[PDB]
Amino acid sequence: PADQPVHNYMIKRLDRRSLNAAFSIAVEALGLISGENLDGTHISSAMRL
Amino acid sequence: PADQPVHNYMIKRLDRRSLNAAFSIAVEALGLISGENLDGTHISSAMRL
Repeated sequence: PADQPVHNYMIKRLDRRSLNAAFSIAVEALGLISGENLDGTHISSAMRL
Repeated sequence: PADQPVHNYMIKRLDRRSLNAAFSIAVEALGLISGENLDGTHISSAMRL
């Protein structure tokens, strides 16, 4: 006896991943970039840069 | 010689062969196909397609 055509159904699922990357800031840069330690001193501008 | 064996016409006879296939269809299909188990709702006119 012959064979009827066959049909197939299949589901598949994802996988979960991430990518981590740390990035730090010193205690003094937090002052300089913020804007508290800057004042009318040409040195402070250089350190800000 | 003037005899019988002058045959140079061996015979070739046909043989019959065939092919088959199976094409089953479900019971709920032809119901909608022939419009027998059908109603005016948008749903039954979608399953028919």
